[PDB]
Amino acid sequence: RGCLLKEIHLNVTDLDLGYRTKEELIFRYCSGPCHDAETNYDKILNNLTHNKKLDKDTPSRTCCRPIAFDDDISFLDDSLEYHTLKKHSAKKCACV
Amino acid sequence: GCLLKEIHLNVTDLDLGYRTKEELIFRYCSGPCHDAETNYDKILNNLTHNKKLDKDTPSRTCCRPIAFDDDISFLDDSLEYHTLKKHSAKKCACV
Amino acid sequence: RGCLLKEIHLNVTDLDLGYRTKEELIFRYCSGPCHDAETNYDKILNNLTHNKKLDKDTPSRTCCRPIAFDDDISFLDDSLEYHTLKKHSAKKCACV
Amino acid sequence: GCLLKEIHLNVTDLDLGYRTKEELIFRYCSGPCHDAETNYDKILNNLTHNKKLDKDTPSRTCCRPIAFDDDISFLDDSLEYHTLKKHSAKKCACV
Amino acid sequence: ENNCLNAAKACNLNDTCKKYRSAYISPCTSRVSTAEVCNKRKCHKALRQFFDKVPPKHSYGMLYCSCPLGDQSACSERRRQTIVPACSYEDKERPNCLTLQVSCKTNYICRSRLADFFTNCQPEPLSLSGCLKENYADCLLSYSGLIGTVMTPNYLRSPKISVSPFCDCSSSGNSKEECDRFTEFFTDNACLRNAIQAFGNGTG
Amino acid sequence: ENNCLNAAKACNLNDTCKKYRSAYISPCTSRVSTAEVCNKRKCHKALRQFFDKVPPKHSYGMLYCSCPLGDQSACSERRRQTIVPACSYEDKERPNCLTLQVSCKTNYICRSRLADFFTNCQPEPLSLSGCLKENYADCLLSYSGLIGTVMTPNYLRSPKISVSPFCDCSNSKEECDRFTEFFTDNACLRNAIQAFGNGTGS
Ligand SMILES: *[C@@H]1O[C@H](CO[C@@H]2O[C@@H](C)[C@@H](O)[C@@H](O)[C@@H]2O)[C@@H](O[C@@H]2O[C@H](CO)[C@@H](O)[C@H](O)[C@H]2NC(C)=O)[C@H](O)[C@H]1NC(C)=O
Ligand SMILES: *[C@@H]1O[C@H](CO)[C@@H](O[C@@H]2O[C@H](CO)[C@@H](O)[C@H](O)[C@H]2NC(C)=O)[C@H](O)[C@H]1NC(C)=O
Ligand SMILES: *[C@@H]1O[C@H](CO)[C@@H](O)[C@H](O)[C@H]1NC(C)=O
Ligand SMILES: *[C@@H]1O[C@H](CO)[C@@H](O)[C@H](O)[C@H]1NC(C)=O
Ligand SMILES: *[C@@H]1O[C@H](CO)[C@@H](O)[C@H](O)[C@H]1NC(C)=O
Repeated sequence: RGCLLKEIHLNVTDLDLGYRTKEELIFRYCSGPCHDAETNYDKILNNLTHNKKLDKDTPSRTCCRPIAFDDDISFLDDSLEYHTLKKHSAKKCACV
Repeated sequence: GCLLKEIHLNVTDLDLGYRTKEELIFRYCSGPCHDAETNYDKILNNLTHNKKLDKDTPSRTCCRPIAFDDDISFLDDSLEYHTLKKHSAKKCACV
Repeated sequence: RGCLLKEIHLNVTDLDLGYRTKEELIFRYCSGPCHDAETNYDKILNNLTHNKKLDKDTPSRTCCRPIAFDDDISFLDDSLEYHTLKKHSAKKCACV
Repeated sequence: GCLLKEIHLNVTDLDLGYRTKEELIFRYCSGPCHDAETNYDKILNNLTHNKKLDKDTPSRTCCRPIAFDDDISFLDDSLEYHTLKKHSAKKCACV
Repeated sequence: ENNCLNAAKACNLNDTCKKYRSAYISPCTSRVSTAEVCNKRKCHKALRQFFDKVPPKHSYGMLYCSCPLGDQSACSERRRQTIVPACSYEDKERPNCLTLQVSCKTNYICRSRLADFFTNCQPEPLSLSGCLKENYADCLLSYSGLIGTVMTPNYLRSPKISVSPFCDCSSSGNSKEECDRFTEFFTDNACLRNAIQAFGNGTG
Repeated sequence: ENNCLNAAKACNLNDTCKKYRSAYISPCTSRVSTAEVCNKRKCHKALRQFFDKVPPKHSYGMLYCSCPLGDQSACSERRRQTIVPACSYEDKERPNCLTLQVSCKTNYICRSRLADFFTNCQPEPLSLSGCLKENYADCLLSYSGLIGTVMTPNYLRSPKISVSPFCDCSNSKEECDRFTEFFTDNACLRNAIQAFGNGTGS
C-alpha cells in the first residue's frame, strides 16, 4: 500500500504543453510512501550515502511510479485541428 | 544513461551490524533517464511548477535495478554463517 | 450405506437464526451409523479410551457428515429486505 | 485447532488380542473445529435445542484424519506375522 | 394470506426455482463499492437467466402475482421487489425516452423485444379483452422480454397496475407528444393490465 | 458554452468514450504517404466502432449536438469535424450519384443501411412530427448507420441543418435530384436531429 493512484480534473491548457483549446481531461498520477518495499540493496545505499562511502554518486531508492499507462486522449483545438496524446496518465502503480 | 557501477568494499562498510573481515563487490545503478521521459513526466513537472499539485510531490523516471545479483554468504568472528539476498544490482533500466 | 440424507420442511424462523420472515425452506441433513466404515484406527481409539491411556483427549471416531453442500437459498423478510444463506443444507453425505 | 499427536505404546496396549513384545508409535487427531463452522452446523444446534429433529442427534464438524499412515507389521510369540492397515493418522483436518 | 407470498414459498420448495432465484438475488444485492450498489450488468444477466431456466408456472407466478390493489400493500410491495429494483431498475440519472429508445435499438436483443411488445400488447377499446391481437400470452412474454435489458420495466406505486421504464419526457419541445405516446403505452394500457391480472387469476 | 463543446468534454471524462474517440481520431489523422491523407478504410472501421461501443448519450450527443442555428457558428464547425471529414467524407473525385449508389448496393452492409435510411426517414407534410413512420429514433439510427460506408454523410455549411453525401447530379436526372433532396431537405431527418439535441442538452 501507500503508493496509490490519485486523480484530478484539469483544462487541457493547465498541462502547459503549448496547446490552444478549451477541452478538458482527467489526469492520474502515482504518489505514496515506498518505505515498506525497500530491499537490502536500498538499505546499503542509505548507509553508504550517510557514511559517504560512495563518494559522489547519488543512486535512487524505491520509487512510487506508474507500471501501466492510461488509454490515449484526443482533443480539438481552436484552429479546428486534432491532437492526440499518448502516455499522459497512469493506469496502475507500484513501488518499483 | 542509466548504467551499472561497481565498488569494492568490506562487509562492514555496509553498516548492517555484522562482525567480519570478509569483503564484497557491490553494484549499483546511477545515470540520467532524461532521454526516456514521457508526456506523463512533462505534465508532472509543469503541474509542480505552477503548483496545481500543491500537496503531493510525485516521482519521475528513476534509474533503478530491474534484476538483482546472486546471493552472498560470509563467516563472522563468532564462527556463525550469514547470508544476504537482494543486496546488489545485476541489470539496470529506467523505471 | 447407513449414513443417509434426510429431509425436513420448516419455516425460516424455525432455524432461530435471528430472521423475521414467513418464507419456507427444505432442510437436508446427514444422519446414520458409520459402523461399517470404521477402521483399525477407530477400534484402537475405543480401546485406548477405555484403558484411559489417552489423557482425556477423547479423539473422535467416524462421523456421518456432509461432503457436498446444497445450493444457496434467498428470502424476503417482513421489512421488505433481501437476505441470502450459504452452506445451510446438505447435498451429499458420507462417513468421514 | 485440529492437530496431530503421538504416543509410544506396545502392540499389547491396543488390546486388539495380539500377543507380542513389539512396539509402535500411534498418531491421532484431536482439537477444536469452531473455526470451520457452517450455517448447516448452527442450524443443527438450534434444531436439537428445540425438538424439531426427532431423536436424530446429527453430528457437527469433527476433527478427523484425512490421510492414514503407512502399514505396520510385527511378529507374535507363536512365530506368526500380522499386518495392520489404516491404524494411525498421517494428516488431520476439520471435516 | 397473500398470493404473492405463496408464490415465493412454492419457489423455495422447488429445487430449480430456489437455485436460480438466489442466483439473481445475490449479484443484485452484493455491493462492489461505496458508489456502486451492484454490478448492474451481472444483475441483469441473472434476471434473464432466471426467466429462461425457471419454469414459467413458478417464475411468472411471482412476477404477476394477483394482488387485491397494487398500491401500498404487502402484496404490492413484495411484487415491486421481485426484480430487485434498487439495482436493476433505478439509476443515478433518469434519461430522456428518446435517448433510451436509441440505446435499446442499437442492441439487437433489446430491439426485437421492444418491437414485439408494441405489436402484441396493442390495446383496442372496442375489444372485450382489451388487446387488439386477442392473445394475453403473447403480450406477457413480450413484456417479460424487456426485464433484463436497458428498458427494464417495474410496477409503479399507483392504485391500479401501472408499469414503466426508467425514462421521462422532461423536454418541453414539440417532441413531448411522441414521448408521451411511448410512456402511455406502458403506464396506461388496458391490454397489458388485463393480461397481468388474468395471469394472477389463474395462479391463485 | 456550446452544447457541442460540452459534449466533447463529457466524452473525454468518460473512459469508454475517451478511449474509442481517440481510437478513430488517430487513423483518420495519421498520414500514410504524401499522396494519401489517411487509411480511409481503417478510418471508417474506427468510426463504426465508435458508434457501436460508446453509449448513445455521448456518441450521438456529439454528432447531433444542439447549435444556436448561427451560420458558421463555432459549435457547427466543431460538429462538422466530428467525423474527421478530411479523411472519411471528402475525396479527390466527386462521383455521380448514380455510380455511388451502384457501389453502395454491391456491399451488403451499405445496401441494407441505405434501405433502412429511406424507409425510416420518409417525410410526410401532413404529419405533425414530419415522419411518415412517426419514430425519430428509427430515423436517427438509420442515418448514423451510414457514417462508416461509402455513403458517409456529413453536415453542409448552411444557415439551416443540411446533410449530404459526397455526390453530385448532372439522360435522366430527376431520380438523381430526388436522392440528393432526401438528405438535404427532409423535415423528418431535420426534426429528429433537433429532438435528440433538445434531450441531451440544457
Ligand atoms: C411454518 O409456520 C407455520 C405457522 O407457524 C405457526 O404460527 C406461529 C405464529 C407460531 O405459533 C408457530 O409455533 C406455529 O407453528 C406452521 O403452521 C402452523 O402450525 C401450527 C402447529 O401445528 C398449527 O396449529 C397452525 O394451524 C399452522 N398454520 C398457521 C399457524 O397458519 C408450519 O407448521 C410451519 N412449517 C412449515 C410450513 O413447514
Ligand atoms: C511395554 O510394556 C512394558 C511392560 O511389560 C512397559 O515397561 C514398563 O514400564 C514401566 C514404566 O516405566 C515400568 O515401571 C515397568 O517396570 C516396565 N516393565 C518392564 C518389564 O520393564 C513398557 O513401557 C511398554 N512399552 C511402552 C512403549 O510403553
Ligand atoms: C477549467 O477551465 C476553467 C476556465 O479557465 C477554470 O476556471 C477551471 O478551474 C479549469 N478546471 C476545471 C476543473 O474546471
Ligand atoms: C576493507 O577493509 C580494510 C581494513 O580492514 C580497508 O583498508 C579497505 O579499504 C576496505 N576495503 C575497501 C574497498 O576500502
Ligand atoms: C427543440 O427546442 C426548441 C426550443 O424550445 C423548439 O423550438 C423545437 O421545436 C424543439 N425541437 C424538437 C423538440 O424537435
